[PDB]
Amino acid sequence: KLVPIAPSRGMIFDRNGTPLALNRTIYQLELMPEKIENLSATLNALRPIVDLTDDDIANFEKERKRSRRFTSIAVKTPLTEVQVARFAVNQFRFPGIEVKGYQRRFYPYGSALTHVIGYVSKINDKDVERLDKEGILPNYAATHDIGKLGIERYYESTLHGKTGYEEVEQPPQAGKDIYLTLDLSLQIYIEKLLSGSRAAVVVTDPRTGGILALVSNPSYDPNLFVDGISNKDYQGLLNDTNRPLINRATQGVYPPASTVKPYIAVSALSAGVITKNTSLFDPGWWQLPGSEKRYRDWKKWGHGRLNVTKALEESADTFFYQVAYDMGIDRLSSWMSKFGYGEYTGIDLSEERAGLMPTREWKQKRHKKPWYQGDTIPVGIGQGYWTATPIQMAKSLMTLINDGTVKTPHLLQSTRIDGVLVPYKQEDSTQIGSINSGYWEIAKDGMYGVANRPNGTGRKFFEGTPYKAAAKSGTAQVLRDHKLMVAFAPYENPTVSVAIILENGGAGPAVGTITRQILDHILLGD
Repeated sequence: KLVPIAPSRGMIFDRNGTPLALNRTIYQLELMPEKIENLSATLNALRPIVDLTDDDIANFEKERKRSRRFTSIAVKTPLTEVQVARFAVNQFRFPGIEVKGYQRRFYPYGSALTHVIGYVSKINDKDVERLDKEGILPNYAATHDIGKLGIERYYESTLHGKTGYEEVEQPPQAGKDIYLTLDLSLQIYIEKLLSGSRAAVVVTDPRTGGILALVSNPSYDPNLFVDGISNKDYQGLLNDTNRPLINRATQGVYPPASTVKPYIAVSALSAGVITKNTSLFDPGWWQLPGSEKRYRDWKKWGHGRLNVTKALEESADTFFYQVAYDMGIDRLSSWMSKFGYGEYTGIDLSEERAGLMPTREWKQKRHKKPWYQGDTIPVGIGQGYWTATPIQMAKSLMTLINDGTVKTPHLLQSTRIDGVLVPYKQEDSTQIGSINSGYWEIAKDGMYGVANRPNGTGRKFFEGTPYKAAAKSGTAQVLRDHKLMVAFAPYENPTVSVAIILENGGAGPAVGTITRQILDHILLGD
């Protein structure tokens, strides 16, 4: 005959070389109930040999009715080699009962990497038709599991390798091995700090775009989906009010609020709607000209005299209401698109929403209405129809740090192709405005102020800092208000950028506190 050989799945490692997705061999005891008589007696006989439980027989008896009749049914899963050996010596005693060996994926950190690594799951009747259409079902002839989430799904083609055939040999080519940019230790640390909180955190290296940590809380056990997830437990996750199936980092859609002020600053400067010198007096409110409609600042009696730099430090709203009015939605929108708002970040994950960067054209298409001046003003403080993902908020900061030199956030560090490591190569080569505009530095300076200067909104969190951190807080609403912060350190030569958001305030610890702990942990070597 000419039956097929399963190719072993490529491994996934972090920066260090720590295995994150392994191929383990799983043994189980099987039998075709047709070839067995006194089944109940035979099951009783196996109790002492492989430690067969009443739960093992229950799952068996029930799974035999659901399963097509006259077929080998798992008697006990899994078996330890101890239990396998204990049976092997009694093979003679039990004919029509044998030990089958299967290659299964194993995630040895589970909850820690659920959303980033994802999982492989049992190929069901829908997945077989999917693979037929594409015309590579032949290559999955022997493969029981497929990637359905995160890296496992995104990098399936790479991880799967070439199927083998044997006339009874053409050996199979193993899947190529994946080295990620992710730091396993940092990921666990962040998750520790985030315990109790429904939150998202992206840590990136602004020089590469490589993601050092990507955390959505709460998580789930990726293992369940490997062992063909139980419909009962699946609906248990779908009904959890903390929706842990959502990748908040990439699918969490939030008003970016405070955090957009630096990117609007650069945009207003670059359009000449303001300059370093441009000044304005804030009584604590701003009037839409001609109307009586007053938009308030967070400070009731205002920040007084404001330029960009003071307005960033103190997160003044009045300043940016004015900027938004003068810019107008058309080119305020166009500028924020250049920073990636409304757009897919290009991250190597399939689970991603694009949020909304509002537009005239969008409001006519969507709501069949024109754009009112009152719609432009809240966009000024990132609270309009404006929604963004943490990964988008992470990508725009990296673009600011790199002076409009856009870097694609990504988890792939390198692939082992024929024993050699070929590294990730960024396709994107986009440049925003001019590299030496100086406007970038004005914005970054303002963020230096938020952290370090005595009028900064988050000076309290960055006291006693050997390094100089630049940061920018935000507060969004919908139940409580979401708490945002983006930050980057060493200020002189940034080596780490952070995006963090705690849904509805989080679980107590301040986002600024957690950003400090994370920045210390990385730069001080804990």
